[PDB]
Amino acid sequence: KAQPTEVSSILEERIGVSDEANLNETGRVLAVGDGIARVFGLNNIQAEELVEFSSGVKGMALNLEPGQVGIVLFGSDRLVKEGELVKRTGNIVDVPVGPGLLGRVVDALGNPIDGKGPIDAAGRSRAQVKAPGILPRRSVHEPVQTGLKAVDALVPIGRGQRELIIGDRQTGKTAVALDTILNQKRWNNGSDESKKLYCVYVAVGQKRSTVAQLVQTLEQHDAMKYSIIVAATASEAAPLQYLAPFTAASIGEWFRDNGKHALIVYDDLSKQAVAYRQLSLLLRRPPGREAYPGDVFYLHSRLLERAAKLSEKEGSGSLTALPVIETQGGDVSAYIPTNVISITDGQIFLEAELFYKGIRPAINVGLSVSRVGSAAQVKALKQVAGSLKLFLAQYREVAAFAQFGSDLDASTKQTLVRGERLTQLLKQNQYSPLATEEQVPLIYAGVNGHLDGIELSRIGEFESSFLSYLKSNHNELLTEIREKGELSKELLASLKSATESFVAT
Amino acid sequence: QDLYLRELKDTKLAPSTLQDAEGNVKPWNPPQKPNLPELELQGPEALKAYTEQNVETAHVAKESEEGESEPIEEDWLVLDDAEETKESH
Amino acid sequence: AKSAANKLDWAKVISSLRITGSTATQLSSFKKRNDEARRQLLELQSQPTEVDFSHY
Amino acid sequence: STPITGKVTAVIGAIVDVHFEQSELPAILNALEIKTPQGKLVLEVAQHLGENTVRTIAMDGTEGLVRGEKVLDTGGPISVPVGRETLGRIINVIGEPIDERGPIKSKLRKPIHADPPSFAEQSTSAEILETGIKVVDLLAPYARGGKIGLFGGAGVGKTVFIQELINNIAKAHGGFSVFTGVGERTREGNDLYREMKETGVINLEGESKVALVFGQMNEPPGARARVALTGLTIAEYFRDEEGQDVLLFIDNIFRFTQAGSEVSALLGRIPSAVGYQPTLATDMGLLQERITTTKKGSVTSVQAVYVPADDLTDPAPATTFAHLDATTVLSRGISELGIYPAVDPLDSKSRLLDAAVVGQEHYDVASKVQETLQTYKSLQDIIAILGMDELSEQDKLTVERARKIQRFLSQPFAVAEVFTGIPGKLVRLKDTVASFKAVLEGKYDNIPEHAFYMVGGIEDVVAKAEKLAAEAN
Amino acid sequence: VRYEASLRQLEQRQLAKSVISRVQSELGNPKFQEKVLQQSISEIEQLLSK
Ligand SMILES: Nc1ncnc2c1ncn2[C@@H]1O[C@H](COP(=O)(O)OP(=O)(O)OP(=O)(O)O)[C@@H](O)[C@H]1O
Repeated sequence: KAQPTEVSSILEERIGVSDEANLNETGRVLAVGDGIARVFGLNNIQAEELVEFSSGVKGMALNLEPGQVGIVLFGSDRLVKEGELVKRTGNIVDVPVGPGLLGRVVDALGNPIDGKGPIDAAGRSRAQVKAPGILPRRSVHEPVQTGLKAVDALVPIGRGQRELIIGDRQTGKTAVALDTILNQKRWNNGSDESKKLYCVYVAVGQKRSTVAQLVQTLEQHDAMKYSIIVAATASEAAPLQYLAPFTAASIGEWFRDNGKHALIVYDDLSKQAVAYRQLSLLLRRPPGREAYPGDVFYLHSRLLERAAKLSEKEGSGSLTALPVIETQGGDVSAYIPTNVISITDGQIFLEAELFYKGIRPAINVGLSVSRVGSAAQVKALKQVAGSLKLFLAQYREVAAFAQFGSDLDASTKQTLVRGERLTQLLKQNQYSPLATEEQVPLIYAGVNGHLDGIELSRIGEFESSFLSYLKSNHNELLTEIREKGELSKELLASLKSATESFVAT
Repeated sequence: QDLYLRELKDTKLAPSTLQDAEGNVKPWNPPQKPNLPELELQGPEALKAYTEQNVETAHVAKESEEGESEPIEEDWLVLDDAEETKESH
Repeated sequence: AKSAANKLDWAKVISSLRITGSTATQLSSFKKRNDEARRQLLELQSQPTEVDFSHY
Repeated sequence: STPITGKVTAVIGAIVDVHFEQSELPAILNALEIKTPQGKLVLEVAQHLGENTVRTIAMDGTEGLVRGEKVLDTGGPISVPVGRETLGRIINVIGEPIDERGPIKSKLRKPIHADPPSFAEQSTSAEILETGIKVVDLLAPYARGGKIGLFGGAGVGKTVFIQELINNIAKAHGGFSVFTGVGERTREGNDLYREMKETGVINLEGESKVALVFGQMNEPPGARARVALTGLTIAEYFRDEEGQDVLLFIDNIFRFTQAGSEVSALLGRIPSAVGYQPTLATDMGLLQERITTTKKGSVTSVQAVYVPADDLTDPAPATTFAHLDATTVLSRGISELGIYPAVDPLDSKSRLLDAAVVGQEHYDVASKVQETLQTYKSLQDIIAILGMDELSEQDKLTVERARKIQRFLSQPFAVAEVFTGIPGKLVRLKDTVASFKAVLEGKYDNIPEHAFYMVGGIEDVVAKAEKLAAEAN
Repeated sequence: VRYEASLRQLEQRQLAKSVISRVQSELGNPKFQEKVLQQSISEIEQLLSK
């Protein structure tokens, strides 16, 4: 209505700034080609200072020289014209942080693209913040319940444990962190903030239609009330795609330094490396391996180091990071991923053939591992999955061994049958997260060989059948697993009886 | 600031004949009144279904019954077939 | 309180081992589990069935 | 009114440098004219080198040029004519008609470097573009406003396939087609244009249903890195003015990638990986995100992809595959079996082959079809080796079913009516779902395999069954 | 509520083409002449602040 004209006219009153508009920055643009611009003047400019051109496009002054300063653009060069007037902000590049960012969808600069008006920001924060030192940290001791079966079973995640999701094109990578965010609805509907866990998804270099459908889907399952989307789509400039994950990392630091717990998801760092080498080659800087500048390790390094678990002295904040790396044909020896593997605290490899067999999630257990996840696994899951990874590696040993058609003893054929049941067990449809109380009895049935008499095709209906069985009947045991997160011997035997009851069908 | 003031007064006033005083809209040749408050006042119910979805159909549940209250000619056949199944048991 | 009924049901399953070929008694347990699972998801799915006059 | 006269200072191949007078500098990406004796020569401001002097790239041949000539600036970017006048005209990248049917008397002209639509303007759920072809609408369904990677070399009726697509969109949705030959062989472009006249999608007097833009191979890379944007802007007009679903057909995206890499090479930029341009992701994203589904309508883009030296870790197909929502493979082996179209059922895949997208029924039908044909293809070894002896009644049923589908995938073409005489059928989606479902249930196992070759639908199944029964009697 | 937000956005885009109408109203004025004195007194106010 006219209330937008009211708000815009109050902003016209601010437009008061003209009465104190004596900028000590303005200088002419010498040249501006190939995503860069040399500007004369600006003799009190700062290093990595945000400036704004006369055509409204902002920029970061990245390299300072006696004579000129090279400023990168934050958009197309079609708007910037030679010889114009370049006002400096007066600031190193900062972004809005605050709670009102939840639900909104912004650019790399916090300017919202959802069309939902301005941003209720609680402050501005620099992009290239130092990562915290070794002393205000703590080893992770709190779980991140992703809701997926084999993820929460085999590779548990601590609050702040930097875990890589690596895979290939169209291999179910995005759906993993997506359903993790959807699992976080359990406690974001709750009330304890230390149980709560806030979600920031960083879509860079991707299709705007894809991001729109993702935001749509997060509104359908109502994850949006705790979600923050950072869009750096492929139409936009390479420095925006370079810059945006640092900004979202600053947002995660805003949540972490408030004592709260937060989750950031990078998707993908691969295109960020493409944008960064696009920058560096347009900086005329020499490349190294696979035409990348040698600091690209330092790039994703200095990005991902700003994510850990704060100690109690800092208020016990945490920030967990989920990077995504698209590789080329299952290669794990390209220069870009081998850098990331040297940074993150573990790997979640998605084999293309397993999803080609429709096994979704397509987890290669033999490659995927976490380093310190076992310290923060759910204690019941830590009780019930000790033999599980051993048995699955055992079944993997006889997986390639059984292809020759040779008959075997009852031990290895037993492991073959039970590992087939466990393999067909851990499939899980999209948008179907599972609580820990739900994940425990499937593991307890899978360990104790009860699935062996069941048909291999019958396992999928058996899962939902036994779950609805327990939710109908042994709902008290579900509450016990919820409250304790730890199975006593009495809970163990009651669980055994409750299983073997429905195992009789 | 006569820049500011005259720009903002034209900014308020030239739509003020569109919103404050209902004088339609001098520059627009199509009218503004028979679009949103008249034609598309039924807009979301031209975007949804009228008279079943938006009237919402407070509908009585179709009453299903028990097995027609006949427990003779079927229970004794159940007992005879249960003799048969126990001869199979 | 239905857990005692289903405990009695599995007691009747391990005693229905004595009568193999129950045509519809196990199907009766199937139907009661079916609509019990239906009603529990129906009541958990149910909101306070109203339009929020204050906010919404 | 204000002639911004520039002076030529440096001509290096396709690279032109112009010194202007003071405070007259055009922005980047603007058309510049030079009145040659042979017509006009077009330039495109790409690099402000300072000193009132900019660097453009050519749009045609740069022979015989004297440095210091008058350079005329157009101010804006390349205006290209849009509208009903553009249908059935052969247009260069400049915007000029080259079919020699006189000037295009279009009312509007649009700049080619428009921005992509905003994130707020994105339609938040991709429905299925109903094409009309059974196999496409069955196996790899197209997003309304999506990206389609067509594979396969020539000689497989790929042009016949895409003309059948043109007619099926014209009959079904009424939206139009814009074809764009980037680096198209000029002889083959001529044969294409002559065929499109002959198959009736171009009517020289009546309503041609399609607009053509042919950036030929003999044009400098500055042309061929903009022919795609020309066809893009033309399609964007018919979307955003007429509110339609308009189909942009592009060949080749890989020659476009070559053009962009050569443009970045001639501008003295350091080359990146594989010899491609360093701006490769951005040069792609400026093409892709201007192709979307608005609330006004959509532009659905089908574009051929040459796989370079049969490699998929090559960054140009690895970049293109980061945008293609659906693939379509014109194999030789399907055309080898006399099947029109030549679609491989197994490889042509979509990211929208999902039960929450096409409904559960269409998903389950396509699931059973892919499973049946996969088992059939696995059996095709021992079918030729051992015969139907090893087939159980589980197996020879499915073998017969997959034969019936494999004949039943074949569809008559409205463009192969001067070729085969059999008229094509705009086969609807809901007919196709139920037809393949009734084949998947086995309700026509009595019907012979031959009664399925080049048929429209299940009504045509029953009709051809009765006709072949009468001809056998 | 969906149509309410839709109507707000349609109101906003019709006021955007009304902003075009306001600019065309502002273009033909001797505010072009008078506003020079605006800048005059203004720059007096800014430079007399220091
Ligand atoms: N558990 C699942 N249930 C249903 N579908 C799944 C599941 N896991 C993966 N998929 C399918 O995998 C496809 C790819 O999803 P996703 O985008 O996560 O893969 P990706 O490798 O991240 O692709 P990209 O990197 O291009 O985003 C989707 O079409 C989705 O339907």
